[PDB]
Amino acid sequence: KTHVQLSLPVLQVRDVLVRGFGDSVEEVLSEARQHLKDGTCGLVEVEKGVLPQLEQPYVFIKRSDAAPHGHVMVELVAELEGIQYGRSGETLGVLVPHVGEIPVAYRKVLLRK
Ligand SMILES: Cn1ccnc1C(=O)C(F)(F)F
Repeated sequence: KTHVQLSLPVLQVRDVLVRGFGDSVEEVLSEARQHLKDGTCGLVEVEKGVLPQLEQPYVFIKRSDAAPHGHVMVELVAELEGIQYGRSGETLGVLVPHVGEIPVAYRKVLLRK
C-alpha cells in the first residue's frame, strides 16, 4: 500500500530517551520509516524550545493534503542546519524513536510510504 494508517504516541520532549534517528539526512529518513513500519516511532509536538532539545538532523511529519478515517495524510521531511529535504505542508511534529516513554496522546496519520 502507498499509505499506512498509524497512531503515533505523542511524547513530552523531556521524556524522550533517544533524541534522533542518526547522523545524516538519508539515515534519519531511513530510520524514521523503519520505526514507523515497526511501531517504534513517537511524535513530539513542535513548540518554542523543543527542537534545541532534540538532535539534528530532524525528521518532521508534514500535512500532505487537506483526512480518511480521522487520519491526517502526512509525509516525511528531514532538516539539517536549516535546509529541508522534501517540501510539504504544516508540521504535525518531529519524529523520534519510541523506547517505552508514556505518551500524553495519540496522533492518527495516513503516512505516504
Ligand atoms: C514499507 N512500509 C510498510 C509499512 N510502512 C512502510 C514505510 O516505509 C513507512 F512509510 F510507513 F514508513
